[PDB]
Amino acid sequence: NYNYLYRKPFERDISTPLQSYG
Amino acid sequence: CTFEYVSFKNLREFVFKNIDGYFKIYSKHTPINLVRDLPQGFSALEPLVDLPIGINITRFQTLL
Ligand SMILES: *[C@@H]1O[C@H](CO)[C@@H](O[C@@H]2O[C@H](CO)[C@@H](O)[C@H](O)[C@H]2NC(C)=O)[C@H](O)[C@H]1NC(C)=O
Repeated sequence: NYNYLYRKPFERDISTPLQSYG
Repeated sequence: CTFEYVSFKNLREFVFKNIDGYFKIYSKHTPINLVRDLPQGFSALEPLVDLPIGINITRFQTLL
C-alpha cells in the first residue's frame, strides 16, 4: 500500500508535495 | 465538511475566540436607550457554544 499520506496542538491542514507510507 | 451542527430598542452582544482548536462563542441581549455608541454601564456575557473545529482563523466577515 501507498495511500496513507503525511507532510500547532490539534491544528490540521489538507492543502498542497505530501509523502506517504510504503 | 468534517463538522456540521444545527439548532433601535435593543442590542445584541457577542464574543468569539479560538483556543486549542476549540472555537468558543458567548453572548448577551439587552434593551438600550441610545444607538450612537455602546452603553456606558456593565453587563456580563454568557457562553452559548463550544466547537471542536481544529481549523485556523485569522480573518472574518459579517453576513447582512
Ligand atoms: C494560521 O493562518 C495564518 C495565515 O492567515 C498563518 O500565518 C502565516 O504564517 C507564515 C509562516 O511561514 C508566515 O510567513 C506568514 O507571514 C503568516 N501570515 C499571517 C497573515 O500571519 C499561521 O501560521 C497559521 N497557523 C497555523 C497553526 O496553521
